[PDB]
Amino acid sequence: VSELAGHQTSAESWGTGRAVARIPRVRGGGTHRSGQGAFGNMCRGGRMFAPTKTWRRWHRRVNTTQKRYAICSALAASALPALVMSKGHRIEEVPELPLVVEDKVEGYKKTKEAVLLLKKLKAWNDIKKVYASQRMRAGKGKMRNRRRIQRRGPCIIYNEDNGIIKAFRNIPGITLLNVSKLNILKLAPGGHVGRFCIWTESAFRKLDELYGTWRKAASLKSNYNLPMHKMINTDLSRILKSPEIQRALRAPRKKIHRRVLKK
Amino acid sequence: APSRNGMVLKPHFHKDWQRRVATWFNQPARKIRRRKARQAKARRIAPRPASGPIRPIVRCPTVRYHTKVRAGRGFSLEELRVAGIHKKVARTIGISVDPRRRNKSTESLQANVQRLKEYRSKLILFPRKPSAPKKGDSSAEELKLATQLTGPVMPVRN
Amino acid sequence: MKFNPFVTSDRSKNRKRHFNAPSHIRRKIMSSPLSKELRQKYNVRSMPIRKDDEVQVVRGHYKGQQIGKVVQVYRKKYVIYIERVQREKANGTTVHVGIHPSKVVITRLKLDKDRKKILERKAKSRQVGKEKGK
RNA sequence: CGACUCUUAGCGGUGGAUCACUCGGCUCGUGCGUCGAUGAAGAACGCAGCUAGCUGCGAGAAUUAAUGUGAAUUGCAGGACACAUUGAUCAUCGACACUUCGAACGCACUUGCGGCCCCGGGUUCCUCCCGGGGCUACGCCUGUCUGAGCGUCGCU
RNA sequence: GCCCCGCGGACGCUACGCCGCGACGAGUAGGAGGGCCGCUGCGGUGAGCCUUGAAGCCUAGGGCGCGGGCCCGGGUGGAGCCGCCGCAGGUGCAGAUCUUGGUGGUAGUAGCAAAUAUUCAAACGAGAACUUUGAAGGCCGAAGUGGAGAAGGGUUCCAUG
RNA sequence: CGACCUGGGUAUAGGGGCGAAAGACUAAUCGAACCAUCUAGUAGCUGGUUCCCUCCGAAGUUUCCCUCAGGAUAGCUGGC
RNA sequence: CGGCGACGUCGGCUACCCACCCGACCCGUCUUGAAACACGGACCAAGGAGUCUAACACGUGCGCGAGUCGGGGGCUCGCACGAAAGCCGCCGUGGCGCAAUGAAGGUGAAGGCCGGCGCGCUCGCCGGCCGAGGUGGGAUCCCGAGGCCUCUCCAGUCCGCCGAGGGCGCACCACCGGCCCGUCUCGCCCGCCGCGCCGGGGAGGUGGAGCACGAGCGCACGUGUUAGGACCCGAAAGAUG
RNA sequence: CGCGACCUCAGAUCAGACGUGGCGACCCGCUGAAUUUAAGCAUAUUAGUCAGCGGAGGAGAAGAAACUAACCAGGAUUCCCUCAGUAACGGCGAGUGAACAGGGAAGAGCCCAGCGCCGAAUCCCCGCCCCGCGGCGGGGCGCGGGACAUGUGGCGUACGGAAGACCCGCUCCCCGGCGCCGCUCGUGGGGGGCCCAAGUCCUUCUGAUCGAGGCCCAGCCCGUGGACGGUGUGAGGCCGGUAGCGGCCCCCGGCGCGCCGGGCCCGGGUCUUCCCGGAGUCGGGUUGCUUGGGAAUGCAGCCCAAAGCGGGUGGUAAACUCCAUCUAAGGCUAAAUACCGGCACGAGACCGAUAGUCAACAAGUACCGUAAGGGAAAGUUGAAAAGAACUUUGAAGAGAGAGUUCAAGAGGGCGUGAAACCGUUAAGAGGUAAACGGGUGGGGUCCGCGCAGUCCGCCCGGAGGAUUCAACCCGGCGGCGGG
Ligand SMILES: [Mg+2]
Ligand SMILES: [Mg+2]
Ligand SMILES: [Mg+2]
Ligand SMILES: [Mg+2]
Ligand SMILES: [Mg+2]
Ligand SMILES: [Mg+2]
Ligand SMILES: [Mg+2]
Ligand SMILES: [Mg+2]
Ligand SMILES: [Mg+2]
Ligand SMILES: [Mg+2]
Ligand SMILES: [Mg+2]
Ligand SMILES: [Mg+2]
Ligand SMILES: [Mg+2]
Ligand SMILES: [Mg+2]
Ligand SMILES: [Mg+2]
Ligand SMILES: [Mg+2]
Ligand SMILES: [Mg+2]
Ligand SMILES: [Mg+2]
Ligand SMILES: [Mg+2]
Ligand SMILES: [Mg+2]
Ligand SMILES: [Mg+2]
Ligand SMILES: [Mg+2]
Ligand SMILES: [Mg+2]
Ligand SMILES: [Mg+2]
Ligand SMILES: [Mg+2]
Ligand SMILES: [Mg+2]
Ligand SMILES: [Mg+2]
Ligand SMILES: [Mg+2]
Ligand SMILES: [Mg+2]
Ligand SMILES: [Mg+2]
Ligand SMILES: [Mg+2]
Ligand SMILES: [Mg+2]
Ligand SMILES: [Mg+2]
Ligand SMILES: [Mg+2]
Ligand SMILES: [Mg+2]
Ligand SMILES: [Mg+2]
Ligand SMILES: [Mg+2]
Ligand SMILES: [Mg+2]
Ligand SMILES: [Mg+2]
Ligand SMILES: [Mg+2]
Ligand SMILES: [Mg+2]
Ligand SMILES: [Mg+2]
Ligand SMILES: [Mg+2]
Ligand SMILES: [Mg+2]
Ligand SMILES: [Mg+2]
Ligand SMILES: [Mg+2]
Ligand SMILES: [Mg+2]
Ligand SMILES: [Mg+2]
Ligand SMILES: [Mg+2]
Ligand SMILES: [Mg+2]
Ligand SMILES: [Mg+2]
Ligand SMILES: [Mg+2]
Ligand SMILES: [Mg+2]
Ligand SMILES: [Mg+2]
Ligand SMILES: [Mg+2]
Ligand SMILES: [Mg+2]
Ligand SMILES: [Mg+2]
Ligand SMILES: [Mg+2]
Ligand SMILES: [Mg+2]
Ligand SMILES: [Mg+2]
Ligand SMILES: [Mg+2]
Ligand SMILES: [Mg+2]
Ligand SMILES: [Mg+2]
Ligand SMILES: [Mg+2]
Repeated sequence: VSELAGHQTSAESWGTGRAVARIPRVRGGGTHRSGQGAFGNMCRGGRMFAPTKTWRRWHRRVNTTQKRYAICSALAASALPALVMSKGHRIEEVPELPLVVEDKVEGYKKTKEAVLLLKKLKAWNDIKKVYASQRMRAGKGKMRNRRRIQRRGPCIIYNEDNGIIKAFRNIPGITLLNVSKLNILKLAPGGHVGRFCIWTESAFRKLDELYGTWRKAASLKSNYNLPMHKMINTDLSRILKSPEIQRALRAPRKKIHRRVLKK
Repeated sequence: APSRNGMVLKPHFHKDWQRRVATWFNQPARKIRRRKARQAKARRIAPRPASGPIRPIVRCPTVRYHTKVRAGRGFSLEELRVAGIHKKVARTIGISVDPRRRNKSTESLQANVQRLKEYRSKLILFPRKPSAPKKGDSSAEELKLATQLTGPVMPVRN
Repeated sequence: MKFNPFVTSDRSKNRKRHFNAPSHIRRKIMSSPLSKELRQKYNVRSMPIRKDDEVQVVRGHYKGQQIGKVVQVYRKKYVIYIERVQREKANGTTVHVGIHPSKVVITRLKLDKDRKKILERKAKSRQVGKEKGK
């Protein structure tokens, strides 16, 4: 709020012999404002309690290793099929969910051939879901320039732009990403992992040099290697029905012993 | 009042600080502004090397940092003399004289003269009248090797 | 998506400029689409309305095929009055009902030197755009 | 059975909460970064066919010219406007114009009182009156003219 | 003799879930936990809802929840709104001789009591205790309730409606 | 008929004026005017301090303090 | 097992009104004590009070780890989002941590065993290995005498369970030794380019926020203190014009 | 007993110019409190801050060492990170508190006086005509005036400089327009104007539709345009716009060479001979303010008052002696940095009419005060005025009909229309003021479309129909297994 809001008044606190509360009252005598309470957070026309400042520490810094961690996690979750489905992305006729294409599509120029490519690649049901998801916001965002809201669609992760952004950029929901500069705010839109992604062959080959395998480090990040697992086999059912654990267990107690009635 | 156990602190907040609070919301805007100023300056001096003159090698002046070396303000008049060039044509060429630096060591003197001679061998000099090359260079190098150098002219390493 | 940083997308700014726009800008606002035969004879999709051109209504209560001549362009109220687009108030007299130029369609142009010139400019610009996007 | 009082419900008042809206703010960012004796900021008083405020303007007064634009403005009226023997409106604005105060400038703040030089009328050069026009503030700089000094000197 | 005339055999285990057993339950100041309690906005998600009627408001209607609260029906209204996962607050009122706005009882009450005084008739007019005209009775009683000015006011002056 | 009353014009301005002196008067304000700002001045003092369940649950005592309507400290409490 | 069920009755404790019995003083507040002859409150709507920044502290979560952190700067199409994001590494400067102690000149954290020899003098000479000492507790783990069986016996084949005792002992606690710096007391050696008013060392006590095979750094959240208007409202005053 | 010359002054409505005042967000020079904190309070703190006064600019100030340092040294100013809440100051209490080095942003250096040489080489003003005008100069001419030796210009400034020889190199500058470039870089360089894709297709909803279905071939159409706003609701395709090294037309700019127009003329190394600096200032004493600056950090007043192998600094006062470092007392200077004023824009996890600016509106307005100054309240008919003709009662306000509209249960302070409070209707009740908690009972309003009351798995019997059940054969696909 403005730093002068509620304070350009010259009000005085009117003593205590008069039978009114000791709030500062507007000094004067010719208008409605005269003798009304001022300066207070409870007064009409005063200043708010603890007026908000601009030096509010709006920004937050995150460790680079954790941002890279979040990127790798969102990429893995994009690879997993149940998690992309669970974001609700309508992937049922897509073959081979890590979806990689040629570089003629990086050389594309028109929205017609981009839409045709998505129809041939069976992402058009996700685009149609975005179209069906378009509607108005609820509340003050409409007055504050956010009228229309809609779902998120797939990402296209390219290596070179030879017109691919402009070939896209008009289909709603489609986010272009440029694999070298990867954004967690667009790979995990709500803080939830699992967004549908379509890769180019050049970007999909560059990934293994951008983040490295485990046998070698990354060649474009200098000091970065992938984080290690705390659990190499995350299959509880397999580990518990494995015969070694079963041999080491004891017998289960499946007889429920309810309370007896004391005769 | 002190609660139980803690530091004795002395916050310097007794002096009406929140009129002279300075915020940094214009930091990305001024980074953009400096970037485009550098771009404009480079394409203004398009063949000249985009960052300034060559700087000398300079020993940092304290027992904490006197093992390291860094770029200095400018070359001195003695080592310009041993390099054999005049202290005005040096600044027209791009050498950054600094007259107030002395030399108390022939080793640093010879290092900077060798650096200066290396730059002078590396320098491509355009003629004044392009139809009339008086003493500048040959049109062969003038055509093929007229490229702008980005970053500092030959950098200072330890 | 808009990309030009000097043109705004602020709803309040756009509404304010639309509502207190001056009169020639108001004319440019109150442009209207041409019929298909007119577009074919020319090559122009829309046109700023004029005092004495025939027109027909495609939306609202007075929708129909009656080719009425425009009789008034009330740019102050962003509306037009046509010949037979009328209603009879309580007195028995008749008043013109004003409707929107984006809700009419022009069927015959009041043609003169300036309107031939601006139809030529619009058609020429669409032709240069087509030959560029050949 | 009334009346009166109390409660609840329907309807109707009083009142303007709530919700929805927003040509307004606030905050951040960007580019420019320009007032005045050639009269500024501010003030006053006027100006529209009907007009008090707000807005615009200055006795050319809700504006002239010019240039773009191209048929309206509009609450009512009016008569214009061939759109080529030249154009309504709006925008731009580079031409012209710009009352009285105000640093405010003849003196003074009363619409008080002057002075000098020209022009026209009464004259029928001779200046008396009337009207008009141009000057008439302070400080300061360079140059000019007119001077002052038992200031320092030269020729008698 | 590796089952079988048969080919078959309830529910469960959001593991942050489900089930069992035992003991216990006061509470200011204060502390802590949970909240599928509530408010406003943001990122996501509901191929969510809505002019075949959204928000808001009213309700002798039907219910749920220990509760905070919530859902449904009916009416009114006439354009937007909510559920879930996260995020962020100018986020929950009975008090402050609180602030602003509104409305009561008091109450058709106190009051409309300083300076002697009015009355009859007519006119105009829809309408007369109060206007105008006439008649009467009175008062100010020239240090005036008279006739003119200065300050101050600014059109109050005068006709008509 | 007088140290008389009174209009207008002038002069004196806030720790200042002016006072036949009462701390009177100085624009309904005077034992220090009014107006704005410093300023949301400070307050160990008064008042208020807004949703629900669940669990635990006090102290008014020790020592020091220009301390006795306050704090620090130790106890008593809760949480991890 | 019985009875009764459409234009009259059945159910609806929850909801409206009323009746009766029992119980029941008006809330908020300060207070040892409030229904108080204590103060505030006629009524209703809306607004209305622990916030934000900085700095510490501890707890918790996350990443990396003897390191950690780009926060300032720079490099990347033309800047919807994007004022975001990504990257730098001869951008790690720097901060904090990795070493303490002393007022300061300054100094500055490993022992035991085995052999020989002086004088194996409370101790040097060399050599050899081992590697932060010892005691008492100590979660966990290891060995384990002996047991427990099968239609049944004779000679062993396999693993399973209980197990007295024993062993290595995490973290941590208690103690005892040791090592570093300051400072005392006592005493004798050694070194040299400078033989000095030089330098170094030993034993025994004491002062230290020390060491004794690191735990920190960054980010986030909570709670508590503090300085800021600082939970909200409130002086009598003081100052400048 | 004059006439000149100079000096020092004066006057002028003399010829031509210049200053004043405003704004003040940032900047510079002064002046400069007290609230507050110290749990009192006086030094300290607040604070060199508010208030006050002066002066500017698009920035300003500062700035090319009388510097840092003590190193193997760095090298103008400004700003950022760090140094660092540290050295230090401080009733050593509360509190206060920098610098250097290092890493970056930016980067640029220069000019006098003096000392000296050159016949004052210099500068201003006025006429003549020539070449120009459009922020007004070029040169020529004048036996034209003045400034100026009480010192103008050229060389030249601490990094040294000047003059003679000797050698070497002949090497090439600035300003004004013509013409067309470069077509003038983020692609136009800037300003202005005018334009540029695709549904109002078919059927339906509605008061109106921008709603809802459909539109052969993968399909309504465009998409480098699916931002936004308007339009009787929610619109990529109705309109304006949006995207695009998209188009066209005017005006202005920095720009390369062929000229012409004018000036402008020698640089570097070797030796020799010379020349070299800012005074009531530094510094000292004292006093006051200031600083972290502590036996003086800075500034100022008064007194004393320099030197020339000197002077200053070398964070403890002083003497002696080494060394380091700079050269004061003259001047200019971009960039990086600041910006709550202004002009013009863009955005927002912000507020939504008691909020947000005091001000969404005829708001610094109405109104108050002698004045300084104080200072509000106040948004919403409807899609469109279609804003209710006409009849009738009343003097009228006000009604009753009629009419518009989707709606007047929208009628010019008119969206929604809460609560307090009131009127009326209905129902119930009423001498311990009302109201309340438990427990029943009675009445009433609504609900159960309450009112013959289940459902469904197995098999038994009856009467119907109809494929076909099992089993094989063929084809396909899954699951499991394969040395
Ligand atoms: Mg406010
Ligand atoms: Mg809402
Ligand atoms: Mg009502
Ligand atoms: Mg004109
Ligand atoms: Mg007078
Ligand atoms: Mg004389
Ligand atoms: Mg309890
Ligand atoms: Mg409803
Ligand atoms: Mg609040
Ligand atoms: Mg309340
Ligand atoms: Mg309360
Ligand atoms: Mg009465
Ligand atoms: Mg009475
Ligand atoms: Mg009488
Ligand atoms: Mg009189
Ligand atoms: Mg006073
Ligand atoms: Mg007395
Ligand atoms: Mg008085
Ligand atoms: Mg008194
Ligand atoms: Mg109390
Ligand atoms: Mg008390
Ligand atoms: Mg008591
Ligand atoms: Mg009580
Ligand atoms: Mg009592
Ligand atoms: Mg009390
Ligand atoms: Mg009371
Ligand atoms: Mg009250
Ligand atoms: Mg409230
Ligand atoms: Mg970044
Ligand atoms: Mg480090
Ligand atoms: Mg380092
Ligand atoms: Mg042990
Ligand atoms: Mg020990
Ligand atoms: Mg604490
Ligand atoms: Mg307060
Ligand atoms: Mg606080
Ligand atoms: Mg106060
Ligand atoms: Mg005082
Ligand atoms: Mg003159
Ligand atoms: Mg105090
Ligand atoms: Mg106190
Ligand atoms: Mg005191
Ligand atoms: Mg000031
Ligand atoms: Mg000025
Ligand atoms: Mg300057
Ligand atoms: Mg300067
Ligand atoms: Mg530190
Ligand atoms: Mg200070
Ligand atoms: Mg740089
Ligand atoms: Mg000279
Ligand atoms: Mg110098
Ligand atoms: Mg279009
Ligand atoms: Mg719309
Ligand atoms: Mg649209
Ligand atoms: Mg465009
Ligand atoms: Mg010393
Ligand atoms: Mg409202
Ligand atoms: Mg307001
Ligand atoms: Mg207000
Ligand atoms: Mg205002
Ligand atoms: Mg309605
Ligand atoms: Mg309505
Ligand atoms: Mg209404
Ligand atoms: Mg009622």
